[PDB]
Amino acid sequence: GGFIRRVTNDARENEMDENLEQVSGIIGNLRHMALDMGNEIDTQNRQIDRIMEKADSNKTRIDEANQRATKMLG
Amino acid sequence: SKQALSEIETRHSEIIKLENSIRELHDMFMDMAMLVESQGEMIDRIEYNVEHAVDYVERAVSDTKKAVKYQS
Amino acid sequence: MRNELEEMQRRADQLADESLESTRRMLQLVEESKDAGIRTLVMLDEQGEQLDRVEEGMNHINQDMKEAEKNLKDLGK
Amino acid sequence: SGGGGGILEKLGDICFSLRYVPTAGKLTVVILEAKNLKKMDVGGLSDPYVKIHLMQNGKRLKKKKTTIKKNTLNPYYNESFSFEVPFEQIQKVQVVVTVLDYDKIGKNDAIGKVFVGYNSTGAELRHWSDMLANPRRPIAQWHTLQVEEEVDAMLA
Amino acid sequence: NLTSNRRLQQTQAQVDEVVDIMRVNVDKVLERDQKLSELDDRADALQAGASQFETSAAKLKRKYWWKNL
Repeated sequence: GGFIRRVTNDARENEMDENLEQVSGIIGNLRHMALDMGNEIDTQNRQIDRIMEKADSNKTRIDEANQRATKMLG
Repeated sequence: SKQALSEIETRHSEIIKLENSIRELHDMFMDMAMLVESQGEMIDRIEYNVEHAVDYVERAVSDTKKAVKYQS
Repeated sequence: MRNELEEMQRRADQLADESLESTRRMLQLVEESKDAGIRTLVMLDEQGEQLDRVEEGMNHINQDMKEAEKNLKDLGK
Repeated sequence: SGGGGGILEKLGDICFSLRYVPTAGKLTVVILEAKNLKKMDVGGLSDPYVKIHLMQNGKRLKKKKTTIKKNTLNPYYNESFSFEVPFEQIQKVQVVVTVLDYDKIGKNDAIGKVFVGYNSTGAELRHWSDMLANPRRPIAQWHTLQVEEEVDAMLA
Repeated sequence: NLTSNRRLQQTQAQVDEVVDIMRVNVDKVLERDQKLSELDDRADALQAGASQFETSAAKLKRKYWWKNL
């Protein structure tokens, strides 16, 4: 509805203007969706470091515990 | 000045370019959707190995608490 | 003569009809892209639902290991 | 089910219950027991588990999974999954059920699969029709597993 | 004045802007892949260490039974 320089009064031109307007609004929604998706995924990726550091710390603590228990065996 | 055939033929040329700009974005979404879904299949292995480790820890700590109790 | 008008009108008509075909295809392609986008975003959040359970298991390992650590340190007498 | 090629290769039989409420739009799927599964590894014992994916006109949406039941070809689950589907939109969807073995190496192959929803015949069609018709149905039905590309060919 | 095509040019700019963000986002899927790959090895090591720890605890229970007898 006013998205292009209309060169004719045809129904074909009228459909073209509405179809382009609908495409443009979906792209504008996708722009904001991509920004939300990037914000959530970056936060989630750095959550993996938080989980991994805790996982290696507990695995190393279990190695210490296994070594400590094994050293009381004789 | 302004001429109708030149405007429509040029406009059609930019519209087919706009479709191919969207086509690259579409190709990226389909590959990204496959990859994040495929990574989600891998996370099931990580989850089960961790949950099975929780069963071993829950048993091991319980038995360790039983073991220490015999020291008077 | 011919190339004063008559050729131009049919050239414009063909360009306009293939333009309808591109715009209709493009509108469906962008909607298809949103449908894939929404699935991807919901899948990303529900992978976060899975991830808090992984940290919940680590927190449970930490809780019982923290009790175990005292017993292991007092044990070796 | 057992009119496919999976009877010849002895893939196994799985029992489950489907129930819907058309007025409130809520859908519940319960996976019960399975019996006589095919063993994938040669010398080990299989650890079977099920992944269940919701689809719209053959287009994938989201999925959920059972707990793993180790060292058996007759697993007992009794596990419940609940969803929401509008009444005008239950007449646009399919549910796909895939059973797999648990080996830690990766690149896991499916034991077999089955689906319920439109584009089906016999037992699969009946269970979906029964689910839609009857609010809070407690009844369950057995389905024999089928090979992947037979399911693809049937669905198409 | 006669209607002009800035809105069509804006529509191209909107797709051009989101594609640049998506190129950064896919490299962050590769960032996720590397981190998950490392996590997988840690998960086996945690599971393997947990089995050893339980078996060691069972030995320790038998040892401390003998110690206090």
